[PDB]
Amino acid sequence: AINVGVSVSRVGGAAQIKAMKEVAGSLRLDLSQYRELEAFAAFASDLDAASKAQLDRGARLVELLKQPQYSPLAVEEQVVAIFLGTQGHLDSVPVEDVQRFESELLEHVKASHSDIFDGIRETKKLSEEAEEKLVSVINEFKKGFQASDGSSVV
Amino acid sequence: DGQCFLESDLFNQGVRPAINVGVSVSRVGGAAQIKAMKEVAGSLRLDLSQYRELEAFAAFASDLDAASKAQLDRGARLVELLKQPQYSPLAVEEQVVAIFLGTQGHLDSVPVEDVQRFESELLEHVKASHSDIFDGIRETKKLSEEAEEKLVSVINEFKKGFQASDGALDPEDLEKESVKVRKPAP
Amino acid sequence: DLNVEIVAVERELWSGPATFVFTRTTAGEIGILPRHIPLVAQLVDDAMVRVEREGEDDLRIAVDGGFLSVTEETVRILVENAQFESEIDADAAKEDAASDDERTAAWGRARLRALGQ
Amino acid sequence: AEREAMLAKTAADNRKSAEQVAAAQADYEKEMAEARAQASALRDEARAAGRSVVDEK
Amino acid sequence: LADADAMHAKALADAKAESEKVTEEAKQDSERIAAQLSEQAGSEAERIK
Amino acid sequence: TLRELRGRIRSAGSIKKITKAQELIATSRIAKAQARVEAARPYAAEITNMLTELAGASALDHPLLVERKQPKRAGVLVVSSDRGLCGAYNANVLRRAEELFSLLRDEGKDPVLYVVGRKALGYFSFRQRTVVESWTGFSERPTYENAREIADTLVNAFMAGLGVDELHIVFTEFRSMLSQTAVARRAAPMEVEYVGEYSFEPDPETLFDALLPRYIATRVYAALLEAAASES
Amino acid sequence: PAIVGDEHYRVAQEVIRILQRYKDLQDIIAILGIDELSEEDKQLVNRARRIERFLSQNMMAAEQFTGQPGSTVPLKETIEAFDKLTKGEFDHLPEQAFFLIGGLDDLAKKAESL
Amino acid sequence: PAIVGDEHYRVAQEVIRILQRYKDLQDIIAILGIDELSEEDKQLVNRARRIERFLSQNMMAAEQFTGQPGSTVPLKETIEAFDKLTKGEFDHLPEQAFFLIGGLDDLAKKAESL
Repeated sequence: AINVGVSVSRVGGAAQIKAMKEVAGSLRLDLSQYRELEAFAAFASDLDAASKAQLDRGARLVELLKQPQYSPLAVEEQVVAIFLGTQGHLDSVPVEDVQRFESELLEHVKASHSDIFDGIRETKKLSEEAEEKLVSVINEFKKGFQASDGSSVV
Repeated sequence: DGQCFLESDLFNQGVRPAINVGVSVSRVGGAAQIKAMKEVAGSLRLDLSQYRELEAFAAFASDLDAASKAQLDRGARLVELLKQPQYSPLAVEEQVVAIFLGTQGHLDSVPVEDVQRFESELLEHVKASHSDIFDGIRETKKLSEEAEEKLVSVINEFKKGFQASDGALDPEDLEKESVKVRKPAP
Repeated sequence: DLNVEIVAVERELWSGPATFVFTRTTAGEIGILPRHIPLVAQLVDDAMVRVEREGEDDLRIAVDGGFLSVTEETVRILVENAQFESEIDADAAKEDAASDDERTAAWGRARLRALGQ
Repeated sequence: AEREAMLAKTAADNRKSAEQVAAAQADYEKEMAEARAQASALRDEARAAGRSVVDEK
Repeated sequence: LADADAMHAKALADAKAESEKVTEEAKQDSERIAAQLSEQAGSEAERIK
Repeated sequence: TLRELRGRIRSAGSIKKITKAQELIATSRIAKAQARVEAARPYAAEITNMLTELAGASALDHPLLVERKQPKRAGVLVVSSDRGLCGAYNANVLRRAEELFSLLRDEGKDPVLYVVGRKALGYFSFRQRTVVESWTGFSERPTYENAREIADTLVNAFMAGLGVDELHIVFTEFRSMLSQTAVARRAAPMEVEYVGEYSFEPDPETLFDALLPRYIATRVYAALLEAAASES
Repeated sequence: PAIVGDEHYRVAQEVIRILQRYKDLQDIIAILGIDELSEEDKQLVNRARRIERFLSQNMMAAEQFTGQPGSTVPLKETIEAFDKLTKGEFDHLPEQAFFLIGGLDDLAKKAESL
Repeated sequence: PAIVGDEHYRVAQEVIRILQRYKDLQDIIAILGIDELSEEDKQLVNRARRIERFLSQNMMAAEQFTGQPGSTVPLKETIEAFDKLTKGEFDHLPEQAFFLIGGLDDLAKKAESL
């Protein structure tokens, strides 16, 4: 239950690996703009598209931040979790399927493509080769996924 | 063992005695009543506390369900029935018959404005013509099924004999729509 | 050349240059050319307008009961509802033409006339 | 009568061509999405069976 | 019309191939899940013993 | 005690979010409604030009241009919102409607009342006068297919002379974003205004008699669009 | 969910989510009225007001408070009934039917009494 | 006006007013976009964007990173610069010409660079 709208750290970025600064640097802003927009959810048809996309993003980030107890994620898995939301690859998944999509993808990658995680851990940096490999594997996973309403997500 | 919480902002709005029906309770409850009063009044505190919760909710609703409207109108009958002036005590035989009207629904057809007159005029009617209903309830502590059927027959006889209290602009500022004609006036 | 306006009660539906325009009024069928006499007429309930559009083009329009006005400056058609044959709901109009309500069947037959039939 | 039949036949051949293109891609999608559902079900059955092995052991 | 029916036959053959490819891939995926769960089952037995 | 005040602050801090959202939404919907008014205007300007040019050739003897010999019963349309939160909008309309009923009863007529919108229907069901017909569920976005039904009903009630001897509308004119007012005006019988100085198919009398009901339908439509821009 | 099983945990967390969203909306509903809300929010308030009442029960010791005899509801039937309620399968019932009632066989019998 | 010159007080009240209007408008911009404005207030936002930028300065503390020296504008220059800027005499320059700029003769040197 972290109140991300009022919690703070005076150390900030000096405590984060470069691969996490590269991803999380917009996350607080997105959640602040979503917390302002939250009352417009009743009227999303009439909202301008440039912020309708920020509402659909913010609702997916608030799902992406949920986590079950006694399951701590290693740094190399949480950087790929925050990446899905912040790079907008998650935007096509319905909100109710987001945590299942995150947990299924992280199991998939941990099976077929551990070299993404090894590269992140050993270099502390999300290199463009690891990023181009990851987005290829996210699209390849989406084609193998299904939503709780039965729809495709591609 | 229980509270009779008398609230000033119920007292001011004509609910006298001003018992806040949400907070007020007795924890011995219907073990401390005669049998007739337990049969007739047995849920009445819960029904009124529900009515006040519904009335606070539906205060700004434009429309309601049929059961919600029935409860909101029954509640307003019960609150008018429970009002009482100072130094007007009722015997238990008159209290059983008074609460019987509200719980079995005989007050539903009477307009809310006249519930107090209908109550008072029935209680003195029953005391004049049908005083064996009081002698029954007082001597045996029960509404016997034959006394319930007789009482309902006296209520339906009385209801027919009742009588409800059934109730600059300026012509130069007003504007005219017009059709124009491009020819001069005849 | 002609300057033609099609005006619906909700929208200035079409505006542009034309050479010729054909339509069916309550006094009879008519068609007009740039020097036409000034005129005001009512269309029939099942009416269509065909515009011979400048630069070798055409329009076919279904018209719900409009009025047609002419002056040497401009042609204006004032319409309650209209639909282009390039967007006509063709599957429905064959069933709309069979209805018991006079105007609903007439609007069906107008769309069938915009469909060349 | 045969000239008139060639005009009716060109319309019916064109309509049925368009209907067959739409039905062809739809028929592929129905079978493919049903196989996608059966792939998800087969995966989940192995996931739940592996969970039952954990619970029993 | 002959092209559209040939595309209908081809689409049914490609659906047979695509569904066979997907259900085979799920057979490899389902084994990977079962093996990791058995490794977790064995590690729970080691931990509790 | 502090807990009641912390509760009232939590409550008011939510209301401030919801009302600031609907100020911004209404600030967009007045732009959509003004776009629809300015899109509907070109039709009514051309129908007026055509109606005056037909009236120039016509005898001017249509029922809607001639007063009754002894009027008794006048029809009035009031228009109003289907939602709440409008503030003064419904009150300004209904105060003008009553000011008009006290004009009509001061000439010697009695009003018969037609209503658009669920709010005025709620008012004229608390005060005990009848409503002849009413329509609801479009004051937030009127379409001409509704103005048609309103004009047919009013014109069929005038042309029956149960029946009426006159027609009035009560609505609000949007003048500008910072200023608007309820207005009441007589729609029928119409005044004819002579001013200083064609083929017709099949005749000018026939077209004029078939055009006036369509002019009445476009005038009630233009008033409904002004009412919806003003509500927002 | 490791102790009670996931069926219980899902239903318990869904019921709390609904009652929390309802307690947040009460201050709006008390002033602006239920007619103002989103369709999803108004549907949720009609579920919550039923859930609140279905959490009431005729206890045995409350015989002197209610006159009605007491009832015991099995854990499985409790879970199935709140699973149906959160998914709206009782949204067609009147609001007063759920109050004090006990289990689903009693809920049906009181909805038939109305 | 008694402690600082009447001109300084006028220019400070104008800059506060222009930024207070933009601060009120930011909600409309964020929710509905600049295309939902009229032309009279979109001309105010065109100045307010540039005033909000022109408050920024190449401060001496940044010389550790930027390598350029920090500016120190005379008071009598900054009251002229905001007086000219509030009347709109620089609206034809892009926002990038006003970031980190320092004085007014420097704005002239960055505008001819961009």
